[PDB]
Amino acid sequence: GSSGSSGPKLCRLAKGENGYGFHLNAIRGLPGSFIKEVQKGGPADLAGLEDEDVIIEVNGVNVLDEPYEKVVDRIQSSGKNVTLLVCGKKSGPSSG
Repeated sequence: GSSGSSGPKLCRLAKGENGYGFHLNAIRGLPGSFIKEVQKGGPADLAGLEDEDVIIEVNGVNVLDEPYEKVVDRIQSSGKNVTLLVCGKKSGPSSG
């Protein structure tokens, strides 16, 4: 019948203090960057970002192959607000 399911999530960050609470970490082996050191209550968390989320794009652009210096610069230049497409890990195995 009708096809078309949802995948990733669209979150809009808002620069508040000392920049974005969350940070980036270059992982040797996988492309793009990853979210790490995301404080609870900041712009990232509020938007729904975790320390396992990855940055697929930024401002309507696939920055997967792009290095960590390129992706970061894009988020830094953006200014206060910046968009990022996250898709992948969500949370580890939990009981309750």
